[PDB]
Amino acid sequence: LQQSLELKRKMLRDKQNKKNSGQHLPIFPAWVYERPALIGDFTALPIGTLPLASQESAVVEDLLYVLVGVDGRYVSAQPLAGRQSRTFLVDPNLDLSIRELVHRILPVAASYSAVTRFIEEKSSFEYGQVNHALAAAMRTLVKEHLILVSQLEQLHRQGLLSLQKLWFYIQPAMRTMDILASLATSVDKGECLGGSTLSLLHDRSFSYTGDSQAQELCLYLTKAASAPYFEVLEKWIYRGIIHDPYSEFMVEEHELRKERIQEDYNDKYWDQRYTIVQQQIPSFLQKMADKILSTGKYLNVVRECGHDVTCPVAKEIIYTLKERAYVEQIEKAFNYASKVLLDFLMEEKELVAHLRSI
Amino acid sequence: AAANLNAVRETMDVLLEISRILNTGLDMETLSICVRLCEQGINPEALSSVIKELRKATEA
Amino acid sequence: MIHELLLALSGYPGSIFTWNKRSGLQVSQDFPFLHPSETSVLNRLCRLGTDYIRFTEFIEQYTGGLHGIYLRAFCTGLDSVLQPYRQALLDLEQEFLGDPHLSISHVNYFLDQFQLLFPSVMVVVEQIKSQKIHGCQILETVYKHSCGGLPPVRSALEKILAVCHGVMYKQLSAWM
Amino acid sequence: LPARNKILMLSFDLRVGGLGPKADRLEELVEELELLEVGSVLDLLV
Amino acid sequence: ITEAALVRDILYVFQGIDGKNIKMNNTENCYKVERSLRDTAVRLSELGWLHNKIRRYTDQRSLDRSFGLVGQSFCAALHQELREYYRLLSVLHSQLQSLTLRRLLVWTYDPKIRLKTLAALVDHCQGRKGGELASAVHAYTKTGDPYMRSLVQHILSLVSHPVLSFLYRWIYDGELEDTYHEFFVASDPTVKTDRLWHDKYTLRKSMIPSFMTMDQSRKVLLIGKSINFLHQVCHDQTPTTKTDLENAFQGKIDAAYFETSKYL
Amino acid sequence: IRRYTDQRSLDRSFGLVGQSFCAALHQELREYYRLLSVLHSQLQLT
Amino acid sequence: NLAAVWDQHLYSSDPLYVPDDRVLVTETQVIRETLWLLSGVKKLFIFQLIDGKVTVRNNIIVTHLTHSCLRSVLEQIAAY
Amino acid sequence: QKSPNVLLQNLCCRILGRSEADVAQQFQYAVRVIGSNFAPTVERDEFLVAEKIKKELIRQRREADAALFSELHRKLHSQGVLKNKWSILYLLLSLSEDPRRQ
Repeated sequence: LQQSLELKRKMLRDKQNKKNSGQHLPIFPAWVYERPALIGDFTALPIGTLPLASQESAVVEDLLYVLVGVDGRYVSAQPLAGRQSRTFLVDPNLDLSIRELVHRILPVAASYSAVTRFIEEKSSFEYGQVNHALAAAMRTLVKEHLILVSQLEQLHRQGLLSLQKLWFYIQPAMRTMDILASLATSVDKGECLGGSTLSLLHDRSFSYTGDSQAQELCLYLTKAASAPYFEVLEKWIYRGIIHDPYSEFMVEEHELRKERIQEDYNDKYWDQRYTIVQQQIPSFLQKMADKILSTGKYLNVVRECGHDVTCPVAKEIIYTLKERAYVEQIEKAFNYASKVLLDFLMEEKELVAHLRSI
Repeated sequence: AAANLNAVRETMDVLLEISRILNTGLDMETLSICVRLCEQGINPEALSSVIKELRKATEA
Repeated sequence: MIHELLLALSGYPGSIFTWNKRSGLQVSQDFPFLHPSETSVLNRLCRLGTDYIRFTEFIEQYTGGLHGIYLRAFCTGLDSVLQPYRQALLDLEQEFLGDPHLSISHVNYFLDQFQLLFPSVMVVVEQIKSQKIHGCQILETVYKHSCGGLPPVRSALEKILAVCHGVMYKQLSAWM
Repeated sequence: LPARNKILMLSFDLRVGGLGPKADRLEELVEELELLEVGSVLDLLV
Repeated sequence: ITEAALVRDILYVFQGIDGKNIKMNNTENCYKVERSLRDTAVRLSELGWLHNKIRRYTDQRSLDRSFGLVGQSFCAALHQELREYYRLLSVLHSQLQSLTLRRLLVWTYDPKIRLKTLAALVDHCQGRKGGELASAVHAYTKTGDPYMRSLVQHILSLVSHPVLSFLYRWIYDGELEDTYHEFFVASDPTVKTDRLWHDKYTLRKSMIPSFMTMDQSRKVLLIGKSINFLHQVCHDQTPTTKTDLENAFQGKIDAAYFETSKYL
Repeated sequence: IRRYTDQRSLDRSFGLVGQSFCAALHQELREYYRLLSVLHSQLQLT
Repeated sequence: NLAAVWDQHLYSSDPLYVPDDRVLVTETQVIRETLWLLSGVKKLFIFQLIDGKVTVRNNIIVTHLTHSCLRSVLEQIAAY
Repeated sequence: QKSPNVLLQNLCCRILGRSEADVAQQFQYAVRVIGSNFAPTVERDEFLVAEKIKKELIRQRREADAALFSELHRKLHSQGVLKNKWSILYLLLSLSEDPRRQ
C-alpha cells in the first residue's frame, strides 16, 4: 500500500529527464489514491439455533453481497490483504455441508477484490499508454459482472433461488474472472509496461488455443490494449514523427543533434540518431522489428532537407490473430520509403555524377 | 371505457416512439399485431426470426 | 405545488415562497408534504425567481435619478432576454398538467440553463444603478461585459447592446 | 377462407398441445391429396 | 431503519443535499450513516463528495471576470456536463412511484467514472489561468483510456476556442484586444515612432498553448506585427487583407504569412 | 473426475492438446451440476 | 395528488385553529371573470368594486392554488 | 381474432403485401417454427433488456437516447402492459439497424 507510492514517482522521473520538449507530465490529485471508497472493496441472529433451509437463504443472501465486494453479516472479507492474496472468514458455527460449498463458491470473490485493485492502481499516467487500455477494457467486464449479481438478486427476492442453483449460475463468470485475475497478477509481477504487456497478452492468448470460453476474452483484451501501440507505429511508418509521450515505443529518437550539428560528425542519422529498444518489442513484430526502424529513418533524411515527403495513402492497422495482414502493409510502406529516398538521391543530390567527378 | 381507449392509445404511441429510436421499421399496425401476439406468452426470439425471414422473402 | 412554484418562479410570490426585501422568495417552513430536503432544492431554485421579480421592477420605473432615452432602450432589451424565460415556464406546466409523476427535479433540470444568463446580467443592472451611467456611456457598460467569455451570457448581452445601437443610429442619422 | 388455410390453423393447435408430426403428417396428407370434403370435415371437429 | 428508508435518502446525496439518515457529519470526510447495507451506501455516496467539488467551484469561478475569457469557458463546460448528471437523477426519482439494482450500483457506474475525471481536472487547473490552463487540459488528453479521452478532448475544444479567436483576429483583423494577460504575445504601449517594428511586440513564453510549436508562435507574431506596421506607419489601410487544430494551422498560418508579407 | 482437472490446469507443462482435453471435461462436469440443480428444485423427492 | 394544494389544513391543524369559509371557485371560472372585467362590466362576484376601486374579492379558493398566491395574481389583474 | 393462430394470418398478409388465401404456401413457414417453441426457456427480467439497448444505443454515436429510452422505459411502466414488457421491447431490439450502414 505505502510501498506502491515509490514505484509511481521513480517511473515518473525517467520520462521527465528523457523528454523536456513536452513539459509537466500529468499526475492525479493525492486523494485519488488516499480515498478508500473509490476502489471497490472495503441484531445478528445466532445461526446455530436456526432450521436448515433458512440458513441456506441467509448464506445465499450474504454471498450475493460478497460477489460485488460489500461485506456480509455471516461471512466477512478478511482485511489482511497481505501479499496479493485476498482471504475470507465464514462464521464458525454453520452446517459443515453448507460451509464447504461456500468455500467452493468463495474463489470468485478473491478474484473480484484483487481484480478491482489492479484497475485503480494501473490507470495512472505513470504506468504508460498500453497498461491504461488493458485496465480500461477490464473495467467493462466488471460492469457486466455487477449486471449478473442484480439478476440473481431478483430471483432471490421471489424465493426461487438456492445455493445449489447459485453454484451452477455463477460457473460461467467464475472462469472469466479467473483469467482476468491471473493476467493482472502477471502484468503487475514483472513490472511490465509499454510492449512488455503487449507480448504477455499475445502469448497468453496462445496458451489456451482449444478452450474458446477463455480464448475469446484474451483475444479481446489484446484488440483493446494494442489500439494505442498500433497508432504510434502508424505515425512512425507513414511519417518520421515518434510522439511517444512516455518512453514505450520500440524505436527511440536520441537527441544526438547536440554533438553532431552543422558538421554531422557521426553521420548520426544513419548511426545513432534513430536507434532501437530491445525489451519494448511486441514479440509478434520481432520478424519485422529491424524493417520498422529502417522504414521510418529513411523518411527523416528527406523530411530533414525540406523536400515534401508524403505517403500516397495512410492505411490503418488493427491487431488480429491467425491473419498477418499487418505484415503486407508494413512492406507496402517500407518499399515506398526506400523508393522515394533513392529516386530523390539519384536525381536531386545526383550521386552518379558526383561519384564520377571524384 | 373512454379511459381504457386513452390508456391503449397512450401506450401504443410510447411503444411506437421507442421503435423509431431503435430504427426497427415496424409501422403502427404491424406493431399492433406484434404486441397483441407477444401479449399471450409468445417466445419472442421465434417471432423475431419469422418477421426477419418474411421481410427477406417479400424482397421479390 | 407544481402550479404554486410554476407561478412562484414567475412574479406572484404566494404563501409558500414568502418575499422579503433583504432576501427574495425564500420559503422557510418545515412541511410534511414536501420531503424534508426538497426545501434545499427549492432554495437553489428560488435564486432564479428572485432576479426575475427584481428585473421587472427596474424595467417598470423606466420605459434627479437615472433618466434618458437609453434607459428606455436597455430596458426594452431586458424584456427580450427574459422572453425565452417566460415561454420556458409556460411549457413546464403543460408537461406537468398531464404527466402525474414528474417531480420537482424536472423543474431543476429544465431551468438550469437560466443560472448563467441571469446571475451575470444582474451585475450589469446593479452597475447601471450604483453608478449613474445615464448618458451615452451606457453603451460602454454593455460592450465591456459583451466581450464576456461565459457563452450563454455573451450573446444575451449582445441582444441588449444592438438595441442601443438602433437608438444610436437614429439620432446620428437625423444629424448627418 | 379457402380449405388449405383452415387446416394449418387447426394444425398449429395440436403442436401447442404436444401432438407433433401427427400434425405434420396432416400437412403432408393434405399436400398429397393435391375436395370441398375437407371443409365439411373441418366443421366437424369432433 | 429499513432499506426503503436508505434508497429514498441516497437519491438526494447524489445532488449533494444532506439526507435524513445520511449526512456529512465529519465536515471533510464523506457522508456517514447515523450492516451490509451501511457499507453499500459508501460507494454510492462518493458521487456526492465528488459532486460537491465540481459544483462549489463552477458556481464561484463563473462570477469572477478576473479568471479570464479562458477559464470562464472551462466553467460553462464543467456546468453543461453537470446539467446532464441531473437528467439521470430526475428519472431515478420518478422510478420511485422495485429500484434496488444492488441499490443502483449499476445505474451509478457510468456517471461515477465521468465524475472522477472532471473532479481531477479542477485541482490540476487550480492557480493556472489563460494559456497555461489550456495546456493543463491538453495534459489530460494523453491517457490511453478511450472513454476518458473521449470526454476531456471535447472540453478542450470549447476551452481553446476563445484562444484561437485571439489567433484568427491578431493575424487577419490587425489588432489584439485582451484586458487580462492571457494571449502569448505581450504589447507594451509607448511612442514607438520609428522604433515600432523592433520593440512594440514580443513573444511571452508562459501562454503559448501546449498544442503549438514554438516555431508557429514565433511566425504568428511576424504576421500580427506586419499587418499592424502596415496600418499605423505605411498608412495604406487596405481592409480585410486576407491534431493541433485538425492540421489546419500549418495550412492557414503559412497561407496568411505568405500573402501579408508579399504585399508589405 | 474433478481431482484430475483440478491438477492439470495447475501444470503449465500438460501441453496444448492436454489443456484442451482438460477444458472439454468441465463442460461435461458443469451439466452434471445442472442436473443436480433440478434434483434440488423438486425437493419441496424419494 | 398535488391537484389539492392547501385542501389539507393539517399544517394549519398542527396548532389549534379555526378554518374560515371560502367559496371554492374553479380555475376555469376565474378566466371568464377576468375577460369580462378587462372589458367594461360591473358587479362581478370576483373583483368586487366598492368606491371606484376594483379590489380582489376577500374569500375565493381553488383546488390547485393557496389563498395567498391566488390573491397575488388576482390583485395583479385587478390593478389593470 | 384474439386466438393466437388467427393473428399470424393477418400479420403475414400485411408483412407480405398480397391477398388473404394466396400467401398460404409461405404462411406455412411460420406455422412450424412458431409452434416449435411457445413456453420460453429464458427467465423474466426487464433490466437486462433495458441495459442492452442503452449499450447498443451508445456505441453508435447516439448517446442522449441512452436516457431518452430510459424516460420511455418508465412511461410504459406507469401504464398497464401485463408483465409482457420484457417480451415486447426485446422483440423491437432484435429487429435493429443503425441508420448509417457502417
